[PDB]
Amino acid sequence: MGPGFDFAQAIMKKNTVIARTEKGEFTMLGVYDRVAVIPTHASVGEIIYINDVETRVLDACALRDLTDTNLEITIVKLDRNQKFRDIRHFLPRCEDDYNDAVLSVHTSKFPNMYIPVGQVTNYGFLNLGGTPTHRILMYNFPTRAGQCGGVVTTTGKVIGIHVGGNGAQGFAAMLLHSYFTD
Ligand SMILES: CCn1cnc2ccccc21
Repeated sequence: MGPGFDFAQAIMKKNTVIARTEKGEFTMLGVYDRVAVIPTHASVGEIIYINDVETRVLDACALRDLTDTNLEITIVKLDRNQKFRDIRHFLPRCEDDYNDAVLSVHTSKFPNMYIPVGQVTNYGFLNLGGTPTHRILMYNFPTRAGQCGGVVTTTGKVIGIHVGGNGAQGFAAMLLHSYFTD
């Protein structure tokens, strides 16, 4: 509907796949080469379904900060025959607050979904499902089951992936450029 939705659509149309694990279907952001991200609660194993195709997982790393606190991001390298467009130049270098973000989801349940979530706070610590978690972004939108893995964007920046909610607020794990240095 406007330039925020334009950037979000451009990311969804080229840099997402539908990932399926034993814990559900997730929006999955491809970052570069065969490297993608998903929430750690997806419990990625040795095999994952990508757009309903059986795909070997070459590597999976559940990230934690240097305090050994959960970040809720898992970086997955996929045994796929095709590379993602490299979007690492759209990743923030530092922790930050943002204005006027969009949360975008693409699954069997929620195809072509875009949500203007407004202001995003650097919330920091969250007890996420009983797990102490750091680097959490917060937005005041009542997000629902099915939106985990959704991409959080502003114009020109890919800032996080949706990992949970409390019925009134939604929470995303930050994406930082330093997670994807090769
Ligand atoms: C409570 C707002 N909300 C959140 N996720 C949705 C999906 C469909 C319709 C409404 C939705």
